[PDB]
Amino acid sequence: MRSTQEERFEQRIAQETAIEPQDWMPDAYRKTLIRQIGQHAHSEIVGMLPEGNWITRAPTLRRKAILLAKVQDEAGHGLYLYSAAETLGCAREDIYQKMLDGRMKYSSIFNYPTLSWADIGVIGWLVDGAAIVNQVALCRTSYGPYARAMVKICKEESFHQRQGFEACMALAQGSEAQKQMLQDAINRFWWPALMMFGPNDDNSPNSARSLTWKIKRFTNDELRQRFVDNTVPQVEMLGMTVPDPDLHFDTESGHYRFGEIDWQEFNEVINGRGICNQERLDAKRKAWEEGTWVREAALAHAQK
Amino acid sequence: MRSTQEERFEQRIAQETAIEPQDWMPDAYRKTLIRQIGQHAHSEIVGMLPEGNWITRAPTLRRKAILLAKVQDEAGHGLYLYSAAETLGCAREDIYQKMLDGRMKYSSIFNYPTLSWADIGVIGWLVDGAAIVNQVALCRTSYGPYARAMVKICKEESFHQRQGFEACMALAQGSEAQKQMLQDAINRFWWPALMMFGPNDDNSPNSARSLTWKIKRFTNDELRQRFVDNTVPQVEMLGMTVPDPDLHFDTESGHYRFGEIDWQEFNEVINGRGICNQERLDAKRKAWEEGTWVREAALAHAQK
Amino acid sequence: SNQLTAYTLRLGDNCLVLSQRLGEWCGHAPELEIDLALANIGLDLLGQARNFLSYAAELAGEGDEDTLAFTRDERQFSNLLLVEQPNGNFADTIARQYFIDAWHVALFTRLMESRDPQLAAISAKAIKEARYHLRFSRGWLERLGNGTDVSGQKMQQAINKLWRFTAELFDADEIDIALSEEGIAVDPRTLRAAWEAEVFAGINEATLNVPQEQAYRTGGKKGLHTEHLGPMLAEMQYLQRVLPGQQW
Amino acid sequence: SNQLTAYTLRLGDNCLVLSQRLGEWCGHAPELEIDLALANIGLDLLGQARNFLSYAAELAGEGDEDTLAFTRDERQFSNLLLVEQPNGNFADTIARQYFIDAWHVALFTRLMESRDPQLAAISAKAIKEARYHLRFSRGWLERLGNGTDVSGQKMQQAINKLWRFTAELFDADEIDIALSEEGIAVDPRTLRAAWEAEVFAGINEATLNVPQEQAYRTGGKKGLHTEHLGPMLAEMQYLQRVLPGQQW
Ligand SMILES: C[C@H](O)CC(=O)SCCNC(=O)CCNC(=O)[C@H](O)C(C)(C)COP(=O)(O)OP(=O)(O)OC[C@H]1O[C@@H](n2cnc3c(N)ncnc32)[C@H](O)[C@@H]1OP(=O)(O)O
Ligand SMILES: C[C@H](O)CC(=O)SCCNC(=O)CCNC(=O)[C@H](O)C(C)(C)COP(=O)(O)OP(=O)(O)OC[C@H]1O[C@@H](n2cnc3c(N)ncnc32)[C@H](O)[C@@H]1OP(=O)(O)O
Repeated sequence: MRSTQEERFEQRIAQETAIEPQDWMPDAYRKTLIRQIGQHAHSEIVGMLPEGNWITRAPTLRRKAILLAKVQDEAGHGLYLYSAAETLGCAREDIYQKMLDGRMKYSSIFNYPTLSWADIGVIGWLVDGAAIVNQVALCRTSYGPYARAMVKICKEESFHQRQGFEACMALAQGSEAQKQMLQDAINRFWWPALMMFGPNDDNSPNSARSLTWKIKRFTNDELRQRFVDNTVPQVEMLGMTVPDPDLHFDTESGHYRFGEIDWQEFNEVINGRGICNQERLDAKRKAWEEGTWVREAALAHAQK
Repeated sequence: MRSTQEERFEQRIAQETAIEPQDWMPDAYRKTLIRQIGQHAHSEIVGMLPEGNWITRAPTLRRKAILLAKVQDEAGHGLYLYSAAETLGCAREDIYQKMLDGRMKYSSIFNYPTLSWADIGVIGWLVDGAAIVNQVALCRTSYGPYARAMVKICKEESFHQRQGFEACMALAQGSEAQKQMLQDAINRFWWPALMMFGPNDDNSPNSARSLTWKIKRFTNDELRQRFVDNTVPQVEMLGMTVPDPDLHFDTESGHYRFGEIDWQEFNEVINGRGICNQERLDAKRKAWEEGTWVREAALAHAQK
Repeated sequence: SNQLTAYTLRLGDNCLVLSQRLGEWCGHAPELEIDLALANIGLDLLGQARNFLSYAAELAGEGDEDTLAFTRDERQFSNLLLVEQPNGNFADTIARQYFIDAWHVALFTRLMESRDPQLAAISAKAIKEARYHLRFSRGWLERLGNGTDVSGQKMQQAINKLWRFTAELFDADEIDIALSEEGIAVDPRTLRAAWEAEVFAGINEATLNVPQEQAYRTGGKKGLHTEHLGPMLAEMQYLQRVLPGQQW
Repeated sequence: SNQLTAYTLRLGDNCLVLSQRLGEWCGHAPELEIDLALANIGLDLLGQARNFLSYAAELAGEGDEDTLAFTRDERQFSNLLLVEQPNGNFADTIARQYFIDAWHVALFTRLMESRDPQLAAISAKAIKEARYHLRFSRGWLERLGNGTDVSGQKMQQAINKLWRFTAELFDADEIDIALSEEGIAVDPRTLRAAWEAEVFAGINEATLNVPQEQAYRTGGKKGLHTEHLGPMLAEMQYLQRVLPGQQW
């Protein structure tokens, strides 16, 4: 027998009654959301670095301004997610430190280097496109503060994703060198974007509870399939290709069937052994440590 | 009446008998040479910075290699001059610290910025050309260790000065943009090179004693005149101009007569208020301070 | 027209170059809130640069903001020496920002009374942003100067290190004077009182000292820069230099 | 020929990029003697780069060392990830130099037995220089590692920070293997024993620890670089990009 608290909770979830910070919740529900919302907020922060890498090198003042606005928004979104996570009883300073220590994760996609300007448009288009599918799906997540933060975030992000696509369209319609730049960026970011959705439904330890508690509204595989179906026509609009010999339309199912993800790479990356993991965390650790005297100054000034 | 020590010294100087570290010398002679040789050695060190500024940006691998060899030689020359200065009873570490503190000088010319690649060829050609006239004139300076260090230095430098001229010849024979680059570098470095020779013979407090003691073998003005007579034909070989409306050949005297130097600027520069003075000393102070743990490591290792 | 073009370009270059420096901070700030703030300031300044540069191109009858930003070399750039200084530590960045925002406030306040309509309009937009910037930079001057012993020392040093470049803020050349006599430009010499009233008070409030060194460094406006600008331009312009004449 | 060209280019790129990093130290060293030493090493490595790149151009039938150095982008550069790492503090620079010189010694020793005469000849020159470099870098490893507490810590950290990039020193691809089976190239996997014999002993002698992290970073040879290379190339290539096709 469930307790009455436990039973009432399951009934709230079934009737789509949003959970609020003052409501009883299973301790495992509280903790999985501190985990997921906290790592969502970590991802906003780390994601500033591969894009920031190109702010000073962007080829036009227009593209530079668009990119600065995007990165400024990412920072704001990190703040919204930390606020939401804090309603669950955690402290931002504490979970941020766990991120610095590699005790909490951030999105796998941010461990990949920006090796060309096309990578920036591709991040704006494919990477932000994948985050949008995942994040719109979370606008009906069961925890209210999280759902409402997703609404606000999604309203802002989809504009930037459109600007990313337009930057890619400029390359797609430009010189042969620009077209090759775009293709090469796609070749390097396509599979990493697919991995943003998470492991297969067979290999997803959090899915059972997250699905039951309506934290997760669609499976990792479902969201990834929708992303592929939505994005393949955009690749075609650019006159570009997908680095997947097994991608094909299956009229039987009405879906694009696509090839197997490299799960060995996925597991290397999420565990700190991807291309830029060390650099990303070094950079944030350096910013934290070197900024210490500044934070201590602000605190000491406030008190006076 | 001079003392017998004083009289014997004057007789040694008159007969061109080189003074050696164990010989008696007037205390004012010892000190003016610690001053001049020490600041000569300081100049080698500081002069690495405007040229070093372009090592990573040089337009060809050949020009980059030539420039690295030059800068490596400058370092070696600094070492020779510190050794020579130390024979007079001073300590390198001590006079280097006075340089860091702005208590000793280094050549005015090194306070000017390298704003283009042409500046590098112009430093190789005009600046090194001026140092060569001055330094060859010092191969017969009265103090032996100094004279012998000048011989060694001059043998090495004149090769690099020839390479500087050849880099300028490439620009002079190249595209219109390259020619304009060269002219602009000349316009900015011509007068500063003239100032390397020192103040006018009327405004030179050290000249009286230096000339009498055969430290200085030619007056500042004499050396500067020779430099102008020798260099003007080289400017013509490049098809370039001199930024001096008053420069003209005077058949009466057999010399090029040239315009008035800006002595107000000269005095600003030698007193720390030129274009790059602060940057040059900041850079050497930073290298000294940040290198401290390295020097302390070497000392502690030697002792074990 | 040549004078007006050069004057407009100077103001654009000041904002462009300072925007570049701020962009380097992205992801490296002491707090997420500061990262947000610096990206915001850099974005405003970039917007101002686009406005001034666009007008400069229109005045010249050729090119655009991108030809101006990406195809000029360091000897053609006309920004103040102050805005090309390295970021350094956070106090070095705050000092540079405060000196510039105080100047922008003084300048744009008066430039919105320009007898050139486009310059007046550009300035009327920029002053609103400059006011925000000044609150931020002055706020941080006070927090650092009057924070800890450590932060107080770093802030003093930051101020001392940058002081010599403030001379150029009130340097007037024939372009400045000629345009000012036509009621088009502000004569920078007449900005000193207002800038000093702001900056002297701010430093005092922060419990710091006004440097006694007489400021002496100029040349940025004439394309005579420190050794910092060339490397900034190499980074900024690389792609455009590699793949010229394209759309992005 | 395509394989031989790419192999030669890798060796050239390793030296070119490391030479660039050393050039940044000029005038900034802890001692005048060190400034001298780093300029010397950077000059040797640049000489080696010119040799390898020249041969690469000759093999390809077009261009020269300058077209190769200044007109390729970061995705075409094939240097090891190790040589593009930032200078950092003096220990970071010593660690990177020591790992590379130990590898160069092992490699050039065997590459002077290449069945390709030009590669053998280039290697016979380079090995003499690499031996000098190794004495210098190993000497400084010992002085720092076995110096003070402070220097010992910095040297350990420098070693730890760079370790993950050592995997690429013994990474073999189809170019390596195919050319090695023809007796032209050295199979990098067979360099491990010699490199480890040198480096393990050197670290031990310096009173330091061999990092326990399993090295895992590769990709430089395939044009898949860290975010450090792009900015290095912007600086290196700027003038050539601005004024292409000229003589200097
Ligand atoms: C700033 C960016 O725009 C942020 C984005 O929107 S990126 C798009 C994906 N969305 C997010 O990252 C934010 C919201 N999070 C989620 O939807 C989910 O956490 C998720 C789909 C990423 C993973 O599902 P979840 O049920 O939490 O984990 P599960 O499927 O069991 O995966 C197993 C482990 O791998 C982690 N993981 C899965 N995919 C990952 C990825 N792409 N990167 C890093 N870690 C990942 C999980 O968090 C989990 O580890 P943990 O228990 O230590 O947290
Ligand atoms: C590394 C470079 O290649 C070095 C060079 O060779 S540059 C070419 C000039 N040569 C040198 O600097 C090295 C040898 N020195 C000299 O020949 C002389 O010191 C000199 C010709 C520079 C000056 O003459 P000297 O009799 O010493 O001084 P004097 O003519 O009275 O000048 C008055 C003051 O200005 C200094 N001065 C003169 N010219 C200077 C210059 N171009 N830069 C900096 N200081 C200068 C003098 O040293 C002196 O100050 P001090 O008493 O504090 O040292």
